[PDB]
Amino acid sequence: VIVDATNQILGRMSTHIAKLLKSGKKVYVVNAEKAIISGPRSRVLEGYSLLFTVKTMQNPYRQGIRRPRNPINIVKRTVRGMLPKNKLGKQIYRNLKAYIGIPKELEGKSMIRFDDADVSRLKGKYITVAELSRLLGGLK
Amino acid sequence: MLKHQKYVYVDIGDQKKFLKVRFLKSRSENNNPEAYVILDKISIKLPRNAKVIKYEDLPAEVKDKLKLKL
Amino acid sequence: PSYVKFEVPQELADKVLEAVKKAKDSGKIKKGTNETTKAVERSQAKLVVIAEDVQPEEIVAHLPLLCEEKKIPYVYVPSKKSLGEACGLQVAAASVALMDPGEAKDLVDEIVKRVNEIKGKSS
Amino acid sequence: YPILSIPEDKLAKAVIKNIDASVRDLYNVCKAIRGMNLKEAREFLNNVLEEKEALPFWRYSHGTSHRSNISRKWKVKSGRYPKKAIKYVLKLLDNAENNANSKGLDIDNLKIVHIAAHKGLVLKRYMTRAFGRSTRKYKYLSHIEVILGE
Amino acid sequence: KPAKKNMKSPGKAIKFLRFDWDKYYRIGRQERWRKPRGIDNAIRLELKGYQPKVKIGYRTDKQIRGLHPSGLRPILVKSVKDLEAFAKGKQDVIIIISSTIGLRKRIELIKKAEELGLKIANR
RNA sequence: GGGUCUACUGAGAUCCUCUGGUAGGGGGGCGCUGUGAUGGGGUAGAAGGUGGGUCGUGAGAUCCACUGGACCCGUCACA
RNA sequence: CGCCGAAGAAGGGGGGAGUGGGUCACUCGGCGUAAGGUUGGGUGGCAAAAGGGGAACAACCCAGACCUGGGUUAAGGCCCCA
RNA sequence: AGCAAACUAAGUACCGUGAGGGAAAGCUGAAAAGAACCCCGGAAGGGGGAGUGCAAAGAGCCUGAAACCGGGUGGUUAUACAGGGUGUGGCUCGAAAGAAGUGAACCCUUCCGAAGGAAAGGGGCGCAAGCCCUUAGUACGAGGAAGGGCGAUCGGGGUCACG
Repeated sequence: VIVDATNQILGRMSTHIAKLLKSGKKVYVVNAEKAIISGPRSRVLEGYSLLFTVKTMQNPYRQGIRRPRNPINIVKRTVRGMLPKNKLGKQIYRNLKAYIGIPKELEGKSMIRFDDADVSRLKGKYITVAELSRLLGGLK
Repeated sequence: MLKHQKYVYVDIGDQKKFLKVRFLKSRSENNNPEAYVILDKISIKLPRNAKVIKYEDLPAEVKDKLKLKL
Repeated sequence: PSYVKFEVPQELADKVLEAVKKAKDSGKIKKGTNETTKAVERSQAKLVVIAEDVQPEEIVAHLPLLCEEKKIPYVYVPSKKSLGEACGLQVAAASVALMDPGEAKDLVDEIVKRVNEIKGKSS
Repeated sequence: YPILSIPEDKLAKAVIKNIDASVRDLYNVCKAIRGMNLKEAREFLNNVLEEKEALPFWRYSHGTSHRSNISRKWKVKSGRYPKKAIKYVLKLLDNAENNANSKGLDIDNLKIVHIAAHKGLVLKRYMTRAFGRSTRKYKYLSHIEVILGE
Repeated sequence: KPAKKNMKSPGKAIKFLRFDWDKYYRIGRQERWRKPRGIDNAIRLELKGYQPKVKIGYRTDKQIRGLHPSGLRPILVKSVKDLEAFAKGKQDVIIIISSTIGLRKRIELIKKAEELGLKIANR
């Protein structure tokens, strides 16, 4: 089960992920950097910048620690912080994977979109995900 | 209570089930049937201070009423 | 002894039990009247043991005639409790039939023939 | 006298009474050699007698710290030398084979199948702290039983 | 008869142990029930999910109230004489031979029942 | 709770209805130990303990295996 | 008018009590600017009132728990947590 | 507990310069028959083995609970909670004492049916979101009845997973 988030609203796209999570089926996301958040540049950064403690970064993505700044970090906290707090909530969180671009071995499989998350549903003044890490600290 | 040896347990196949009756130290014989009154109490485990008897030890006359329960 | 038709001596009825004991180990035996009766209708039975102490009796009383009409041997046995334990059961069993003696070939047969003379003089 | 599984005529039982050995430290002893053969066990203790290697603790670890003499028994890193304790254990197992020799067995092929650790008997004395007070200075005894067999 | 089990199995009874039996052993071995007469106490306030305070409403049906689990009526015996006063007959009651009667008295005592067709549990 | 039947004094049938809970009042029930009795009974196979079935809303009752090794309950009334 | 009443009864007598530090919400006062302050009138809980919502909650709203089960509903809510 | 006092001495040991205050502590079985004798240690009524005796829980001696600790049985742990009841399970114990072969557990099939309560289709209306009559109090249904087929475990105890 694979979903594309290109030109999708992260908060909106987040939702139907969760029901698929609560379903009990393993999922994936590709090209996640291609989602967007409504809002002008100042706020959307400011509405995220407030959480900073320190700056640096010294591993491959795999940690999942108290402050996200990689492109596929931000998706996780937005999908994690929207999951049951009971024990299965942790366990269901184990079945999710994040990606930038397209993993090679998943190209030849179907993908689906969430129409409710289409950019067209929004007036405008949005920013792509990948743009964030440029300001958020992601060298990528 | 078994230490009085006023009871005797029966060994059948030495498996995980045991049978018990009341023995009579009187009657002075090995072939005496009346010194043995058959009951119906199969027991899971052999009791600690129990006194054990082998099925073949019984007088042949009394094997009849017993082997059926085996 | 309502459904009972002819008397069998103890020295004979008891001799069935060890065969029944020799039946359960390496043969097929049905326990349960609704099962054992079906053996007659399925004609899968060969030997039948009946306890002459049930209460009430009509649950077993109809077997002797229905088994007879298919010409299958059967016998009366003293105690269901004795039979029930002979079925490896902690509780008595009323009706039990023989599906196959297995290793009990040589002793089931003479029991069948040596009970007929009692029934032969019993009409 | 707990396990009665293997036929008795192949078992050796010997017990000891009210001996000064802090059961707090004895706990290692029963888990030390449980199931190991006597031979290597005897010198294993001797090895610890002259500190070739220490002996593991498992939880009563306060006071005793890491050596660099411990990896046989895996996760253990707490080593202390219980000579006053272990001396009895050697002394105890000595009384064992006498029984084994009594009944015609094979000394080398024997098995430590049960070793018993138990509270001993209590002796009552009173210490004397300051300020005209009194406290508790009981001397803790011990009982250790062992079961040997082939 | 078929309406015997159809309330006990669904109406699963509750052990009804003392309030706060779990925490302190000084209650568990007591293994009984008491009415908490407190103020800050919980079950007296009926807070959810706390093995709710006993009340009269959890009775068993009067048609079987206190029936023997086999459906008959449980009445005990202590000696030979009590047997003759068996009520009505063997059809509605079961007997518990004394927990303390001696065997040298039991052997004759037990025989008195089945000859009268009674039902005996502690055989 | 209130409106029909049997019983040397509690037991049944039917109808209506009422249903949170401290201070407090009232109704009824089990247990402990002794006394009188008591169709009565129970005991070298009791008591008790351990664990576990079954009854009872519960209060508790009651039972099975073992351990024990010499005395112990049911009913009524009474203290 | 309406309701309770001889199934379950206006008045009279009698046995036994605890209760005399309340608080808060709303509403109309006084004192004081004020106060989860104090001090009054009326109502309501709570005290001694579980159950659902308000995030958790004595008092805010819904609503008075003989028990089990089924169903429909209230105050509230209906993207996910749920 | 019974007066403090049932015991090898009780107003005794003892605390106090003093008038004074003031303890604790029963049970070997009937008969010591107190384990002769053989091995370890030096010894220990200590070990082991044998023996007495109904029984040795045989000197620390009737019976022998918990708090405790140790060995084992059964589950079970290093991504993670206090606990309990609760649903689903997994694995385990199940001799009797509970059901049960005179039928448990499990499948079907037929029937009755509380309140309550549908949908597709049809037609109409409303921008829409839907409603209106019909399909229909029908299918459905909490509960209860019959039959069949299957054939022996269930109920129950312990732990753990997650809700």
